[PDB]
Amino acid sequence: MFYINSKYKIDLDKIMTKMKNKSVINIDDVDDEELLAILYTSKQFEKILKNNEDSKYLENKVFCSVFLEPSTATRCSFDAAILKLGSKVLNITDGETVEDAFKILSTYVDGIIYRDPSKKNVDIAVSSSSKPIINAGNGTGEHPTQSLLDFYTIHNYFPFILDRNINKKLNIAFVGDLKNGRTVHSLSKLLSRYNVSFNFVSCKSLNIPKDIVNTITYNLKKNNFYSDDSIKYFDNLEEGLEDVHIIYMTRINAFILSNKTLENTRDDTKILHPLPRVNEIKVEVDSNPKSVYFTQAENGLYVRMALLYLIFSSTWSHPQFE
Amino acid sequence: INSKYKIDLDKIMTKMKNKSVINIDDVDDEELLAILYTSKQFEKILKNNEDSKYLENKVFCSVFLEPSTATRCSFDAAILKLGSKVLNITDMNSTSFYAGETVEDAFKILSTYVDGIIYRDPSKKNVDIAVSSSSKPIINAGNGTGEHPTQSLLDFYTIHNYFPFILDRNINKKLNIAFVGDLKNGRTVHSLSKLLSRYNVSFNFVSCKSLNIPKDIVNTITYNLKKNNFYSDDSIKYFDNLEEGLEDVHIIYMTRIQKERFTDVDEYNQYKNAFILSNKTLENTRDDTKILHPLPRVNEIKVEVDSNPKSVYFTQAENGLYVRMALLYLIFSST
Amino acid sequence: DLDKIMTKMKNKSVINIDDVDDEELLAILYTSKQFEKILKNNEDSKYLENKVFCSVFLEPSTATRCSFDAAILKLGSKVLNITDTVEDAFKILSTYVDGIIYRDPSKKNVDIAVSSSSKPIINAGNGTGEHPTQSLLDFYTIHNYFPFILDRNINKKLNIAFVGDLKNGRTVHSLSKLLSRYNVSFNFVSCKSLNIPKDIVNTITYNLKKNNFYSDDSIKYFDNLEEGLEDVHIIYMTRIQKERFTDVDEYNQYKNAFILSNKTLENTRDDTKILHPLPRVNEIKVEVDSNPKSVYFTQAENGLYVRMALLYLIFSS
Repeated sequence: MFYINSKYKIDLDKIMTKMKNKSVINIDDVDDEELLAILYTSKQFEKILKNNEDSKYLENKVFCSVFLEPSTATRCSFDAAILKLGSKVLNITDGETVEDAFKILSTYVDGIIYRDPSKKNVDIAVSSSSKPIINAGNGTGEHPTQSLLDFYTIHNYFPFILDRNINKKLNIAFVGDLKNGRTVHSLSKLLSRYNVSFNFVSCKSLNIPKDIVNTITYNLKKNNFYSDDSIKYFDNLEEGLEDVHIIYMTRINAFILSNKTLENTRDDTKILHPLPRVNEIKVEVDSNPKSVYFTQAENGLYVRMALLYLIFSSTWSHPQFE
Repeated sequence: INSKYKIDLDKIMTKMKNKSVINIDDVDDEELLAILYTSKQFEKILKNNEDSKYLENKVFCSVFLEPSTATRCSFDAAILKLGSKVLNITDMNSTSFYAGETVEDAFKILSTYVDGIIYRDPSKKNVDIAVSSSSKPIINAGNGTGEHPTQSLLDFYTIHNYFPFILDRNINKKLNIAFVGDLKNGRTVHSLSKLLSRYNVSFNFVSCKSLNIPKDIVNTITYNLKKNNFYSDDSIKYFDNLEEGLEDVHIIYMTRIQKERFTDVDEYNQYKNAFILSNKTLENTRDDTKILHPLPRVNEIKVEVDSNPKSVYFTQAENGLYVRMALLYLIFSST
Repeated sequence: DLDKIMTKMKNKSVINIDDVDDEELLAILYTSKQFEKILKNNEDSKYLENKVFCSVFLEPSTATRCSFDAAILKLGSKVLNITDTVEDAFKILSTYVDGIIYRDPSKKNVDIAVSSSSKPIINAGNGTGEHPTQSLLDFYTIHNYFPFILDRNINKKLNIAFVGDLKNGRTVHSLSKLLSRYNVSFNFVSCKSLNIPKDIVNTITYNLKKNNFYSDDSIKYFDNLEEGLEDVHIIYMTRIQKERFTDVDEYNQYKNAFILSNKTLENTRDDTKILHPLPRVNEIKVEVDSNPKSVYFTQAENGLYVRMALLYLIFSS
């Protein structure tokens, strides 16, 4: 019965007026209050589904899911969140200019989920749609709903990320393709709002982009959590995994995670991966209790249900007992 | 009542139950008024955020054997907003989906699982085959270069919103329309022409030589104008260009020039830049003229014309939701 | 007793016809008929509301995929659809949904899915030739016209002819297995090197022995329909599968042999019923659709009733 709303002021009626028909393109489109609301509402959706209670808290809405690259987990997670909420979805998986398409699609539906391998088209579609857009994609750019469900996963094991206490600091290692990884970019930016330290593990051409480091550095400094130990760079997993609460692995033989290479990590460390994987994580880590990547994917349902509930409701009633 | 015209909705719904809508001539005058009446009611409902769920727990199969945004997404949305359910086919080859099995077999089977089928196929002929073996009603969402009757109905709803007198068949109140672009392959032009020719309407047909309206559509138009005493030698005029063609028309109907039907890009290129609509080329048009385009569009209409209060093509697209909800409700309700 | 059988069936995967025992078959056929009754009289059919399924189809099987989707929707549930490592794929996919309908031409991928899925899978066709819901609707179609296959009455024997490509005909193998559970005798009609496999005859002989229904008349082999079709309650025809012959010449001197006509039906029983799992390549001439012995489209119809029946039994509560 004690959720984060017994811990922080979460006026869920005010915040939902502010989120009514909000578009979510980038993780900076979600503020402190909006993040609190999503995390609280994600927890309610988790409790409702896990007790097999009625989840149809958004009946009679119609979304269009546009996915112009293969997805699976993310596409099927959104489709599933929509159906569980009692709403319907029509689907595209591939002349017409982007703006015409979103002008027409937005006359037929209440909201659009959009994935495009192009980084720019989502801005175009946001300016021609008469309806709110959720970024599911936008190649190499951002993945805001990934960030939120990663955060929710992290908050579940490490409640103190929310406390903003100078003395309770979360250390996270990102590993793999940091350059192209829109999951790293989104989550970096989000974490850097909190008392967090970052180890970036990769090989030279895949290093974290300069301007992500500038955003992390900016945001850390804004809350007085910036020091010369905030952002360390690493060649290998030996150095890179030491004293991290979180290991976050990414797609792309130089950074393969094994039960051997987890021996010298913290006891309380938790392994994330947005998925899919190839060789980055060996089977045998699935059976290590520090593997939580499958709970993470699961959380994607509660968090995308929450977001959809917060953006498009009170137009049933509420998983806001508020 | 449309203001002056009673529809007995009871009678006409009985007459529409399980009707297939393949060609615009499958729909008569009384049925058209029923469709226009019901369309305005679903419009009023969706615009006042009222309950639209008046055809619940029906199951449609939408079968699209060629690309579509507007048409396939309006139908899906009409189905969902009405409270029914839809399974989708989007194999972008007619020959994938059949793969060896005859059309009559494929529809005899598919028809046993669902209450109605929405059918689009680049082939003209297959829809007739589907219709003769389907055990459930079929709505044609487009049969190649043939026809596109739900485009007709939503066009005419649009035109009637702005020029209510097409319905009067008054000798003194004539609608003039310009059709511009691919008239030979415009399944959209073929359906709306035929339909419009039942009323007091004159036709400007603007195109290049090898895209001119088919001969046999000029026969249907002629016969239908004569039938009602609205035919003269000025009814149907053919035009090189937009100067001559757009003179004194209430409706400018632009079509997409089909790239996807042209063995030579320079054959396509010379013709896709032939009929481009700008605000300049709208300066010498009637104040009350309205622009329609079934969309999508490429070069045909310059972005500047969106901001013109003569442009209604976005309203036309929207109207298709209300008309497809209307057609589905009238054909598929029960008891 | 419905509720004993259900509890045993709740959260059951169905991959192989052998996964369904006699009492499960009884429940499936009793429920399929319940749904047929309901849909035929336009009564409310929404007896499995608010459940979410994923359909993964990794080959063209458009009827089957469409039947399952229609079953899910008519029941009052919702479905999301996938169209073209596997154990990762299914761990994830199965947290999002209540159930999966999987079809894969791979032998190897369906066993893997079942072991990584936290949710029941229903096989909709695979690489091992198993297609249990085809077998169950085939069996329901027979039971419509010959209620007695269930009775295991020594006095009431069903007789079935299987015809065409019995070698590659995976639906035949599956349905044989299921039919040999009962008092049934088998005419296998083909040319030699497209004969019913050795080791299917063997599972049939085993089952008929198990239930005291085997004799020297249990299994006959035939050259031609004249003889093949003599005193049989059921004619099950099959696609001669071009598909499975490298070189189209070997296929052509094998595709023309067994064509069902009204002429070749004159000298069958009055009650005989003609099934085909379809598509068909007019090895059944169109004239036979109008013969009241053709039931292949009612067979396709029954798939709705059987796939609804199954989903209901595996996923209620």
